[PDB]
Amino acid sequence: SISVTSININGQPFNINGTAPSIPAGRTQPITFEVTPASGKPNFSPGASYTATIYFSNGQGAPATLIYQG
Amino acid sequence: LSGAIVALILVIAGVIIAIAVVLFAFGLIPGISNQGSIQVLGSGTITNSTASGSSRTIYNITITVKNTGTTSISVTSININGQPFNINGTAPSIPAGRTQPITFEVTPASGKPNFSPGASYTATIYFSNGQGAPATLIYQG
Amino acid sequence: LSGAIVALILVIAGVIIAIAVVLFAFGLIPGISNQGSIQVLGSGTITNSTASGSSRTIYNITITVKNTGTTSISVTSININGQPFNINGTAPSIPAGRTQPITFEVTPASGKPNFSPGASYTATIYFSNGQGAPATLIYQG
Amino acid sequence: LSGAIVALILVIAGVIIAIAVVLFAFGLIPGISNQGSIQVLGSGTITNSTASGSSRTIYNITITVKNTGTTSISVTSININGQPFNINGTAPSIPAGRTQPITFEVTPASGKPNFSPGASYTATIYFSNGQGAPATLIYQG
Amino acid sequence: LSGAIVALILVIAGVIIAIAVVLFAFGLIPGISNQGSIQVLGSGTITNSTASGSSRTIYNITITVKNTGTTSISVTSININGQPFNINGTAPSIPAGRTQPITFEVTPASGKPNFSPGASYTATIYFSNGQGAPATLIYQG
Amino acid sequence: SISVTSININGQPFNINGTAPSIPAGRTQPITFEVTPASGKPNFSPGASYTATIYFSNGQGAPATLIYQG
Amino acid sequence: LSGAIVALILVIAGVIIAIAVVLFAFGLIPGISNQGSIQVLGSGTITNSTASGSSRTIYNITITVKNTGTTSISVTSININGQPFNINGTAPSIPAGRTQPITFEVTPASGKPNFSPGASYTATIYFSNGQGAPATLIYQG
Ligand SMILES: *[C@@H]1O[C@H](CO)[C@@H](O[C@@H]2O[C@H](CO[C@H]3O[C@H](CO)[C@@H](O)[C@H](O)[C@@H]3O)[C@@H](O)[C@H](O)[C@H]2NC(C)=O)[C@H](O)[C@H]1NC(C)=O
Ligand SMILES: *[C@@H]1O[C@H](CO)[C@@H](O[C@@H]2O[C@H](CO[C@H]3O[C@H](CO)[C@@H](O)[C@H](O)[C@@H]3O)[C@@H](O)[C@H](O)[C@H]2NC(C)=O)[C@H](O)[C@H]1NC(C)=O
Ligand SMILES: *[C@@H]1O[C@H](CO)[C@@H](O[C@@H]2O[C@H](CO[C@H]3O[C@H](CO)[C@@H](O)[C@H](O)[C@@H]3O)[C@@H](O)[C@H](O)[C@H]2NC(C)=O)[C@H](O)[C@H]1NC(C)=O
Ligand SMILES: *[C@@H]1O[C@H](CO)[C@@H](O[C@@H]2O[C@H](CO[C@H]3O[C@H](CO)[C@@H](O)[C@H](O)[C@@H]3O)[C@@H](O)[C@H](O)[C@H]2NC(C)=O)[C@H](O)[C@H]1NC(C)=O
Ligand SMILES: *[C@@H]1O[C@H](CO)[C@@H](O[C@@H]2O[C@H](CO[C@H]3O[C@H](CO)[C@@H](O)[C@H](O)[C@@H]3O)[C@@H](O)[C@H](O)[C@H]2NC(C)=O)[C@H](O)[C@H]1NC(C)=O
Ligand SMILES: *[C@@H]1O[C@H](CO)[C@@H](O[C@@H]2O[C@H](CO[C@H]3O[C@H](CO)[C@@H](O)[C@H](O)[C@@H]3O)[C@@H](O)[C@H](O)[C@H]2NC(C)=O)[C@H](O)[C@H]1NC(C)=O
Ligand SMILES: *[C@@H]1O[C@H](CO)[C@@H](O[C@@H]2O[C@H](CO[C@H]3O[C@H](CO)[C@@H](O)[C@H](O)[C@@H]3O)[C@@H](O)[C@H](O)[C@H]2NC(C)=O)[C@H](O)[C@H]1NC(C)=O
Ligand SMILES: *[C@@H]1O[C@H](CO)[C@@H](O[C@@H]2O[C@H](CO[C@H]3O[C@H](CO)[C@@H](O)[C@H](O)[C@@H]3O)[C@@H](O)[C@H](O)[C@H]2NC(C)=O)[C@H](O)[C@H]1NC(C)=O
Ligand SMILES: *[C@@H]1O[C@H](CO)[C@@H](O[C@@H]2O[C@H](CO[C@H]3O[C@H](CO)[C@@H](O)[C@H](O)[C@@H]3O)[C@@H](O)[C@H](O)[C@H]2NC(C)=O)[C@H](O)[C@H]1NC(C)=O
Ligand SMILES: *[C@@H]1O[C@H](CO)[C@@H](O[C@@H]2O[C@H](CO[C@H]3O[C@H](CO)[C@@H](O)[C@H](O)[C@@H]3O)[C@@H](O)[C@H](O)[C@H]2NC(C)=O)[C@H](O)[C@H]1NC(C)=O
Ligand SMILES: *[C@@H]1O[C@H](CO)[C@@H](O[C@@H]2O[C@H](CO[C@H]3O[C@H](CO)[C@@H](O)[C@H](O)[C@@H]3O)[C@@H](O)[C@H](O)[C@H]2NC(C)=O)[C@H](O)[C@H]1NC(C)=O
Ligand SMILES: *[C@@H]1O[C@H](CO)[C@@H](O[C@@H]2O[C@H](CO[C@H]3O[C@H](CO)[C@@H](O)[C@H](O)[C@@H]3O)[C@@H](O)[C@H](O)[C@H]2NC(C)=O)[C@H](O)[C@H]1NC(C)=O
Ligand SMILES: *[C@@H]1O[C@H](CO)[C@@H](O[C@@H]2O[C@H](CO[C@H]3O[C@H](CO)[C@@H](O)[C@H](O)[C@@H]3O)[C@@H](O)[C@H](O)[C@H]2NC(C)=O)[C@H](O)[C@H]1NC(C)=O
Ligand SMILES: *[C@@H]1O[C@H](CO)[C@@H](O[C@@H]2O[C@H](CO[C@H]3O[C@H](CO)[C@@H](O)[C@H](O)[C@@H]3O)[C@@H](O)[C@H](O)[C@H]2NC(C)=O)[C@H](O)[C@H]1NC(C)=O
Ligand SMILES: *[C@@H]1O[C@H](CO)[C@@H](O[C@@H]2O[C@H](CO[C@H]3O[C@H](CO)[C@@H](O)[C@H](O)[C@@H]3O)[C@@H](O)[C@H](O)[C@H]2NC(C)=O)[C@H](O)[C@H]1NC(C)=O
Ligand SMILES: *[C@@H]1O[C@H](CO)[C@@H](O[C@@H]2O[C@H](CO[C@H]3O[C@H](CO)[C@@H](O)[C@H](O)[C@@H]3O)[C@@H](O)[C@H](O)[C@H]2NC(C)=O)[C@H](O)[C@H]1NC(C)=O
Repeated sequence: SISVTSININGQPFNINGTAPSIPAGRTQPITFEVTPASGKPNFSPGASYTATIYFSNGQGAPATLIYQG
Repeated sequence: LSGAIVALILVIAGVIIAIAVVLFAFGLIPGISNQGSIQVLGSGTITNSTASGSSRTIYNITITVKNTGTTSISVTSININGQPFNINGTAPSIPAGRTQPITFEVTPASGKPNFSPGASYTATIYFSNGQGAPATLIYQG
Repeated sequence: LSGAIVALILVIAGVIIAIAVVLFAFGLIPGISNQGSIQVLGSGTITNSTASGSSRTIYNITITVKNTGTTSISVTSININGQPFNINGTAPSIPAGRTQPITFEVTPASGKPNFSPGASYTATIYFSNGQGAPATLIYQG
Repeated sequence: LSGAIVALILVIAGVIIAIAVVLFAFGLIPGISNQGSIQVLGSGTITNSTASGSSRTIYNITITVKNTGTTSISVTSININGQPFNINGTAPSIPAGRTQPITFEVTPASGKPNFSPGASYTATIYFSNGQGAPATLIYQG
Repeated sequence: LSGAIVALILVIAGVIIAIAVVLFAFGLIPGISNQGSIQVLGSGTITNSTASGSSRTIYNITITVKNTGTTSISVTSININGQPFNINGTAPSIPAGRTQPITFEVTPASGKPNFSPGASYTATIYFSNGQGAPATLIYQG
Repeated sequence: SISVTSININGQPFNINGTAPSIPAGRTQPITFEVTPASGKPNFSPGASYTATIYFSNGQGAPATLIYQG
Repeated sequence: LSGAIVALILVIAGVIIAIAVVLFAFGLIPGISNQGSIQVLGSGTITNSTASGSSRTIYNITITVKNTGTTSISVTSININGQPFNINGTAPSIPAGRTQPITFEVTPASGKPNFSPGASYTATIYFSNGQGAPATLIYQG
């Protein structure tokens, strides 16, 4: 089982609010988690797509695309 | 001994980063769709809207916009006749799935325009989804 | 004497561990390099499945799909017109080497869509491979 | 004895440096995003801005720029028609998340341009995030 | 001594595995790069095949088709006037290098068409290649 | 002289039916051998490309593309 | 004792070889540009050049060619309107940096073509770069 530890979105660092989700071994899931900007504030536009990097307890990170819904 | 142990770490890391980059390339694809959400319907109008003797020329751009996307989208800039214009006050937005006459105030950023009553100007309107749309605007006076 | 016998042990052990890591690198190749994919053929269709004033809107999605791999693979998500959708019920599994029209039901994950009868929407279907395919779906009504 | 003790140190150091390099490769990834922050909207304008009889030709470049990034970004250079230009005074900056008509003074670094009234010049604008953007500029006189 | 012999093994094994991947890349070329296609020549025709008040409407489709590839290829779907149709019975297979009038029967997949005698409909035929061809069909009655 | 010891097609294990084919020293040649799926039931499609990794008596594995004909 | 000295030499040599490989990667770039040294510009002409009812029809291929490379470059082969053709004489060659008319005699490689006065035919001329340039020849004879 491995958990998220940080996310960076559109270049900006974010902190996970509350307990970070843990993903069980061998499993596919939609995870959901809350985040706050670490410093500054973002300028997300409805329907725009942002490159993000999620970092896991492995130290491994994954590039991702997130679409801002509103 | 060291070299083989190092090569093993870098092989496994190579597989992990390569797969993550391939998944990212598949993961981009949904974002591309939204670049086409807006289209501009018919001729719009430009109208001189400033008060008498005011320091700033301010015009009024009315256009029908259609939003085929799943999110609200806003006008971010307009280029008229080759001139960039600044958008005054709050940008207008068009709701998801709707078609509406949209109205906004603009002021010229380069020089001053010399619009002629009943003359037809090609604009390009730019929207918050990162899209440009060609438009025709008729100056009303 | 000692230094030379130890140097020889570490030469021999170096050969052994280096060859073990080289054989491991050859052993990765089958897992990382499976060719072939789910291919999506022609346009699909979206149809309103929602009935009897139900609280959740459900859509049929029908599309022709060709599995060119050697294993059965299933749909896992679809994104349509930028919006994410969940598969309702059990997702369809496409047998190895086979071409089929698949049909599956979907609900919007959040918000709601604004499909127009006869309009064409870009969609991305994601399979159990993590591979996705861009597709065009025409909304039927 | 010595050889085995040395090999042990170099094995453990090998693991540590290899892991640190793998973590660095994952740690680079957020920096790549920022290379796409800017885009240039519509035609800009060039205007001759120098005073009568002055030794230096100085032009005025007005363009709409959109910053989708999370930080302020500034214009660092412009190349017009294939000529490099120097940027005079302070570089302009566009705030995080905003779309603005941006204006700056430039002077030619190679030879002199011979801009023609109403003629259209392809430029490339370069920004402090390390990004180039193609632009069209119309010379106003 | 050990470190250098291990470095040399990993140089040699690196050459071997790199050349193996380069030879694999050359080995992909024939499968990914088959030239030539089904070409659709002139207009086709749609004719009402439905008889005796049958519950399902069936249409003849006749069109001239030229296979410029080296393998026999079959139709798999047609879309006409935006609407999907299923091939009834066994789909026709077009021999390599050959020009033929093919004829096949089709039924609407969902809904029903509104063909007008003498009107021309844009259609897309999809072949076993996954390749499709736009076509014009004239409805005969 | 070096022989095919095992083959994996598109990630799946496969068994050489007959005796193993063997290629003499210094030779370049066509090599042909009969093979069966080791587990399950694959289904190849005409003109589609499948990777095979062929493993030789060196322990060496070579990736190859096979195009299905049948 | 030796293991550390060997590790140091291979660390230092690793830096040298990695930098050398990076420099080699750039050093290819001016080289590969020569792949596009030739431009064929304007319309060319093709003219009957044979005499006295001789057994070979021979033609006049005149084109204007610009060589941007640092070596003299020659016509290796020509294909006219899809058909193979053989240069009768020795190949024409265009010096480095020159723009000039180039003229050469050519014969059909197979069959018997028949050009019509004032009609336009494509030729692709293949140069000693392996580069092919399409050109239009107008027939004169
Ligand atoms: C970040 O994580 C906190 C837990 O790590 C979480 O605390 C919990 O808060 C909920 C209720 O929170 C509501 O009210 C607060 C004001 O008190 C708002 O800031 C917040 O946004 C919510 O509207 C409470 O039921 C629960 O017991 C708390 N848990 C713990 C362990 O303290 C924060 O709420 C969360 N921050 C946000 C903004 O959601
Ligand atoms: C997400 O929701 C937040 C709460 O509604 C909102 O923050 C509030 O924003 C207003 C002013 O910010 C303006 O700019 C943002 C740009 O994203 C607009 O979305 C928003 O409509 C306003 O025009 C501020 O006065 C108020 O104090 C904020 N409240 C909080 C909770 O901080 C965010 O703006 C909104 N979007 C983003 C990208 O975070
Ligand atoms: C920019 O032009 C807009 C288009 O006319 C306008 O907003 C619109 O308002 C009109 C109605 O305007 C009349 O009626 C109001 C009373 O309801 C009076 O205040 C005013 O004097 C008018 O003659 C409406 O029909 C239209 O739909 C609105 N906009 C849209 C969505 O098209 C603005 O007033 C104008 N602004 C300036 C400063 O010129
Ligand atoms: C928008 O309306 C303004 C008045 O509501 C008007 O200002 C007046 O301008 C006139 C003269 O207009 C000419 O000269 C100006 C420069 O002075 C040009 O920009 C303009 O295109 C005309 O060629 C002036 O006599 C008067 O004092 C101004 N004020 C009032 C109360 O009348 C703007 O000129 C007008 N702009 C456009 C484009 O029509
Ligand atoms: C480079 O061009 C700029 C674009 O015009 C300009 O800055 C802009 O200033 C204009 C307003 O200029 C007029 O009004 C001021 C009085 O407010 C007078 O000083 C001047 O004589 C003008 O006719 C403004 O509309 C525009 O938004 C500004 N820039 C932007 C962000 O677009 C500079 O003045 C000019 N510099 C030179 C040396 O040419
Ligand atoms: C989406 O695909 C479903 C199968 O995956 C399909 O279910 C089948 O429904 C048919 C009957 O469907 C008719 O009636 C419904 C209303 O009940 C209409 O919405 C529909 O358009 C048809 O007119 C039934 O015979 C069959 O046994 C069902 N099979 C399964 C596996 O459920 C849905 O009908 C289909 N939805 C639409 C709108 O086509
Ligand atoms: C698919 O069918 C759904 C069931 O009939 C329908 O949802 C119902 O819609 C009405 C009002 O939504 C309106 O807007 C949609 C736009 O798509 C129109 O198609 C529809 O005619 C109405 O004008 C709502 O009152 C009712 O509660 C909904 N019922 C459910 C099951 O949610 C959808 O609207 C329809 N289309 C789409 C795109 O999902
Ligand atoms: C989403 O998938 C569910 C299975 O994963 C499926 O449950 C099955 O439902 C059918 C009958 O469903 C009808 O009635 C319900 C209300 O109870 C409606 O919401 C629904 O739309 C249908 O009209 C039942 O025969 C079957 O046993 C259920 N299977 C299981 C495993 O529970 C849901 O119906 C499906 N949602 C929709 C909207 O189709
Ligand atoms: C920008 O404006 C300057 C004046 O504000 C102008 O300087 C004048 O130039 C004219 C003649 O211009 C021609 O010749 C010059 C070389 O002398 C060329 O660079 C230019 O493109 C024209 O072909 C001269 O008679 C006069 O004395 C100068 N000064 C004034 C006060 O008029 C610049 O030439 C002008 N640059 C451009 C590109 O328009
Ligand atoms: C190599 O090209 C350089 C680029 O032009 C040039 O240095 C530049 O000098 C120009 C200005 O040159 C003009 O003005 C000076 C008077 O100030 C005259 O001496 C001369 O005749 C010119 O027409 C300057 O704009 C530019 O910024 C300088 N260089 C840079 C940093 O771009 C050199 O003169 C030239 N050298 C040779 C031998 O060709
Ligand atoms: C669509 O193509 C069919 C062949 O793929 C063809 O079947 C042949 O039919 C002919 C006789 O057709 C005549 O009679 C039917 C009514 O029975 C009319 O609909 C039709 O227009 C003709 O007047 C028969 O001799 C032949 O053996 C059949 N061959 C096969 C392979 O079935 C259909 O007739 C054709 N439909 C139409 C409307 O032309
Ligand atoms: C769609 O394809 C079927 C074969 O895939 C074909 O079945 C054949 O049918 C013919 C005779 O069909 C006639 O009668 C049926 C009613 O039984 C009508 O629906 C049909 O339109 C024809 O008038 C038969 O000789 C042959 O043996 C069948 N072949 C097989 C393999 O079953 C269907 O007829 C065909 N549908 C239509 C509408 O033509
Ligand atoms: C799978 O491998 C077997 C050995 O590697 C091979 O055995 C050889 O068989 C041939 C003759 O086989 C025929 O008869 C058998 C029944 O006994 C059939 O199953 C088969 O299809 C053939 O028709 C024999 O001459 C030879 O000596 C055998 N070799 C050895 C080493 O014993 C099988 O033939 C092979 N399977 C197939 C289907 O070829
Ligand atoms: C697939 O491989 C089978 C053996 O690996 C082979 O069966 C053996 O067939 C040969 C017949 O000799 C011919 O083999 C093929 C065509 O059959 C040609 O490439 C070749 O030049 C010869 O003409 C037979 O002698 C032998 O006993 C069979 N079995 C063994 C154990 O050797 C199949 O023929 C082959 N099929 C295809 C389509 O390639
Ligand atoms: C086709 O190419 C030949 C070499 O590229 C070229 O040979 C040259 O010939 C000229 C003189 O040729 C005359 O005489 C011959 C008979 O021997 C006739 O066929 C021809 O039409 C001319 O009348 C000679 O000076 C030169 O040295 C030769 N070059 C070489 C490299 O040997 C042929 O002339 C050419 N065909 C034609 C029709 O010109
Ligand atoms: C077609 O090209 C032939 C050679 O490629 C050429 O024959 C050679 O002719 C020249 C004569 O010199 C003249 O060439 C043409 C007109 O004849 C003019 O463009 C050019 O300016 C010269 O006036 C002769 O010296 C030479 O020996 C011939 N052969 C070779 C191998 O060079 C034809 O003249 C030419 N025909 C046409 C109509 O362009």
